[PDB]
Amino acid sequence: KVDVTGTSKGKGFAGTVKRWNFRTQDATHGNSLSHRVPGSIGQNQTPGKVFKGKKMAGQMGNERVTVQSLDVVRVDAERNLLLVKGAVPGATGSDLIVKPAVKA
Amino acid sequence: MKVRASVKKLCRNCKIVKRDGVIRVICSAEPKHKQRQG
Amino acid sequence: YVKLQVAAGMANPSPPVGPALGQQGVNIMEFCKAFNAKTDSIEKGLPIPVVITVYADRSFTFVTKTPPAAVLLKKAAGIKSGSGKPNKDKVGKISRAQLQEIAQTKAADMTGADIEAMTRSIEGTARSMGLVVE
Amino acid sequence: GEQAVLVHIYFAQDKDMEDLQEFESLVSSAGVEALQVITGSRKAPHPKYFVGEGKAVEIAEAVKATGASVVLFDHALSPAQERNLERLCECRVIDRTGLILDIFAQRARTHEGKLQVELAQLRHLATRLVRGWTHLERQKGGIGLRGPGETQLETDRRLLRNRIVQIQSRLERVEKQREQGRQSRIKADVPTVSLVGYTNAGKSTLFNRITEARVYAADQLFATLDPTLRRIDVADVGETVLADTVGFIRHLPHDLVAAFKATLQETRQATLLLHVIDAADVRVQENIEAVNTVLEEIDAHEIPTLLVMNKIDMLEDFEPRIDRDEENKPNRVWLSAQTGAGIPQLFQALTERLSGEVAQHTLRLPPQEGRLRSRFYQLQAIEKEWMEEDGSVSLQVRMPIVDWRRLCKQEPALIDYLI
Amino acid sequence: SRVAKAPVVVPAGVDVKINGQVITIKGKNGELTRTLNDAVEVKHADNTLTFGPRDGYADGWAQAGTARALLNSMVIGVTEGFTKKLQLVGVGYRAAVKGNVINLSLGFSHPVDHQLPAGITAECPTQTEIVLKGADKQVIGQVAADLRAYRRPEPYKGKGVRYADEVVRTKEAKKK
Amino acid sequence: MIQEQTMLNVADNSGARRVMCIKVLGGSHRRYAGVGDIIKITIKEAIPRGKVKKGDVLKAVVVRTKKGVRRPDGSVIRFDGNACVLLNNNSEQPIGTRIFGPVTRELRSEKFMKIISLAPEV
RNA sequence: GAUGUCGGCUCAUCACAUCCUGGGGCUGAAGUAGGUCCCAAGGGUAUGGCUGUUCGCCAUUUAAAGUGGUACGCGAGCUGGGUUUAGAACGUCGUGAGACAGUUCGGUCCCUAUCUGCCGUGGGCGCUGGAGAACUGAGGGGGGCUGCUCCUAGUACGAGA
RNA sequence: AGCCAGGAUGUUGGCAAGCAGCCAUCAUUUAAAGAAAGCGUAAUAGCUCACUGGUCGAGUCGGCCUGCGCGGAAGAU
Ligand SMILES: Nc1nc2c(ncn2[C@@H]2O[C@H](COP(=O)(O)OP(=O)(O)NP(=O)(O)O)[C@@H](O)[C@H]2O)c(=O)[nH]1
Ligand SMILES: [Mg+2]
Ligand SMILES: [Mg+2]
Ligand SMILES: [Zn+2]
Repeated sequence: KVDVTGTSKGKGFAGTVKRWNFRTQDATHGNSLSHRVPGSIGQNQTPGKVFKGKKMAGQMGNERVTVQSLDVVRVDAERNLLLVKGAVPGATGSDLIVKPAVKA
Repeated sequence: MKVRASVKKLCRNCKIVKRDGVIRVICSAEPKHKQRQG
Repeated sequence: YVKLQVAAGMANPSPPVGPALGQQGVNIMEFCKAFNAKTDSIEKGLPIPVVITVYADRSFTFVTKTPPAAVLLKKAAGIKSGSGKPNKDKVGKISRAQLQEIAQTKAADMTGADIEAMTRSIEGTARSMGLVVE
Repeated sequence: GEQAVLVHIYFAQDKDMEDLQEFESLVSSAGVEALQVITGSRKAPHPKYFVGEGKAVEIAEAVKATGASVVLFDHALSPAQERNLERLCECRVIDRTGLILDIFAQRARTHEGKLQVELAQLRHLATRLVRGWTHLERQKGGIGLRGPGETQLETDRRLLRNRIVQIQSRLERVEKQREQGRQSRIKADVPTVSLVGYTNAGKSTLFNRITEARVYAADQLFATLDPTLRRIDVADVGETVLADTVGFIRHLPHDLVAAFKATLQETRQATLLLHVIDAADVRVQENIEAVNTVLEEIDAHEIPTLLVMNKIDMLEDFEPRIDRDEENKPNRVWLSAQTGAGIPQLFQALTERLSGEVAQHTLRLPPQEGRLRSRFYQLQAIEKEWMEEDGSVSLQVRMPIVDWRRLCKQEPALIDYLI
Repeated sequence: SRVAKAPVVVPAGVDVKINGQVITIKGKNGELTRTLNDAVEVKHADNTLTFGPRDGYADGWAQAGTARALLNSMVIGVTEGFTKKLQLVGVGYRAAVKGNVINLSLGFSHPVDHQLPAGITAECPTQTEIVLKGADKQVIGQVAADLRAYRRPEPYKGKGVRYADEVVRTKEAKKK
Repeated sequence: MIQEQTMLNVADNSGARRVMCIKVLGGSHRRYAGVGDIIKITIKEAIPRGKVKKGDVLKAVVVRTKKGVRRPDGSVIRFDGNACVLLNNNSEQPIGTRIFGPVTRELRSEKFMKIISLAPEV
């Protein structure tokens, strides 16, 4: 088993529905301009602030991601190849760092 | 055991012992008589 | 080990007697032959419980015991029951002659320095049943 | 415990009639002093007052003349009818169900009884939320304006429902407690018999006589609240649990019956019901009907039952006996409480009632049977005891099959007489 | 207090060294060491030991008594070993010694194995018995307690590991 | 891929013609029942004088779906309709005797052997 | 010289008097299954019918469907079913105008974000001659749920079940 | 406080044996024993407490009045 680290595909500025799996509000039944909006973002004046680390819209992807415990299917010395089960982070032609599995 | 603010000897085999800043009753006959203050 | 009262003279009555002491493992056909011959001289109907020191291989041997005292009181009283609480209702007070006749049952196997001290012992049950002396 | 005018109506057309003597008994048990007892006759209830306008004016005049404090109807009447009677006569009005709830409130001494009675009162009062007289008046407003957001009637309904749910939750806690107390016996092969019936049936004193344990009994209606369980001896199965129970009355309130779900768990799960009946009561058939009706209401009519006619001493020149069905199973028994007649026959019928064994074994061994004494006398008993020749001892025994099996497993079972 | 006053008659053939607070005792069975509390003065004045408090310590007497008991156990252990008995009550419960390792069968789906400490030895005269021998009373007690921890005696049938001296209270099961 | 409110045909002779899934059994918030998954159903159409009747609530097993099953080599078997086989609530054995139409090897488990035995194909 | 009300949606956050999962004492704990108390807040913690509903009843689930705080969290985030306008009608009251903590049908929800906060992303300078890389890691965030089946084993326990 | 020894006679008191409950609740030989403290026994047997002495050589027992401490003591950025 190996762990593969790479830079995931970059999605750019991502809304809360895509970035955090927020549930969209009603598409009909009176909804005014509030279909994919994040909804409420806090309480009323007792905290009086937005808390740090809150799930909102922003940059998604294009970040270091590791995938752990992927099976090694084939190790080919002559052609300098390693076949690993499953998808690994990043686009085709991007740098990957492959380590032995730490958990195994 | 039973945790109650009032701990007493429930029979003649009970013994009061203070262990970790906590008063306890240990009984060598009836395990129901195990008590701690709390 | 269990013990129960035994009828001395009766053989094969259904309610009271069977596991009295023969079920402990004593050969009753010999025990209630020798002891029945002994109690033939004893008055009619005195259940007398002896101490048991026996084996479990068809062999036995019994020690002597004096007959009871509580059973004998109710002869002259004319009543064969008991009161719920003595000292309030009585079954008829009996005489000192009868009390000493009952006492003489326990006189042959007592090691006391003075035999008169047994008077209090015998009259304890007299007071605990309602046979107050005059 | 105040002055009252009593009201009764002869609704002979339908089965919604009630007994005036029983009503007076309930009133006196409550402790109320009756200054007058008014009677009427109608076909169906008047919607406005529950009585005619003329009869309502008569009860108002009676209250005015006698200076009475309350008016006790012998009937269920609606909140609007109560309101209209209150408007005619300033004195307060108590329904039959209100009187019963008040009696139970006075009688309740235990935590469980208090909980059940307050639940019943809370439901009965939640029915009577019709007048919202308050000093805050109607809260005017509009769109986007401050305010409570809801009506006071709805708010009060919310509050009553919430507190009713709270009483209920503590009641299922009490049910869990009583269920643990029950489950102590069910893991054992316990026989459990619950004696139940109409009030003043003598069933509490029957319990007292059978169990030799003191429990309250008198000529007071609804004397007993909550059950009492006691160990009793029966020839066949040995140890059994006799349970006393709170009595019934014609037309128990449904809210009260629902409240007593925790208390009635003994009758729900009883292995036998002893339906104790006052033979001297001229309304004996009505008592049977009412008791069966409440049993159906609590859904406990499928349990085995056995009727027990008490108070035969009030019947002239009668001796106790047992009436038996076509299947030769005792379905009815007669007896008396004080004289003790019929008690041994009740015990014999109880022996016959529950059992699954009639075979009797005969045992004998060499001198290795003190353990047999202990085990037999441990499970049940020695049925027929005697000795025979050569020191052998011939027992005859009859104990349940479960006792047979456990004895066989425990012992070497070399006696080859007991299975 | 009184135990502290009572002195420890140190027998022959055992070597005592009072290295300040550190106290070492050698004997036929082995060497045992202790580091007494700071509020104890341990002294030689004969073929014996003497215990007392150091001035300026409230505990003083308390410590003194504890040191006396510990050193008495030390000398007893080095002279003659401390022994402990354990017994296995069970349908198929068993013990075996493979050399500083005690294999136990106690109804578990796996076999238990207890590796003994350094100075403790084990024997099994019978499959249902374990004999512990050692120098330190505390260590042999702790090892016996660990052996009991796997299956301490349950009340209904007395099933498991019990000290041979213990009275195990047995309660009847639910009625009928 | 079977949800609540979805209509299923019946692939057995228990009597029901169409049933509706009202709970997907398994875990909490579970979404879909695939082939070989137990569902809770209500009968919406039934032949008269059958074992079951209209309005009955009982259990069923999905034996065919339009979404299909995936095989380990990556193939898909899709069907023209969704069909199930009725089961008893407390025993999970099929109510009927005959099974109509094909099934898959996803029912190759110790509990659905009786369905596989009387299925006409696979 | 205005601090928008009930319920719903979106998004949540803490407390622990714990609903589930973990650890344990007692048990009227034989076993399975429970009860009660103590420790424990890491994670998890229903879908529908009816009703404006919160609740509640019911159906079917789940390991569980916790209890409370947060302007009874959350309308410069949505809605507008309910309450609390103007139209109209029924019952009731009043001579009437009208009224009702009765019911019924209908009935406008604005704001382009300066500051705090928060999610992302840059410019400047600094880090002591400049520049290119590769790091250590002080510190911070994420994540931490659980069911069912089989073996041990029809064994331990149990009269059996 | 530690360390050895005895708890028996009527009698299984009576209405189940001291030990379900109820009434007598008194003797006894005697250094001593409550018609019996719970356990336990179907219940006896058994268990042993109260009950009394031996050996053990400096303090020990438990009520009162008070100083200061301990537990009783769980909330929401
Ligand atoms: N003449 C006579 N009176 C009896 C008889 N049995 C009971 N009684 C009397 O009737 C009343 C019975 O009351 P009780 O024992 O409480 O019976 P209950 O039905 O359990 N009371 P409740 O159900 O109301 O709690 C008492 O007055 C008792 O004296 C009987 O056989 N004959
Ligand atoms: Mg839109
Ligand atoms: Mg009663
Ligand atoms: Zn105790």
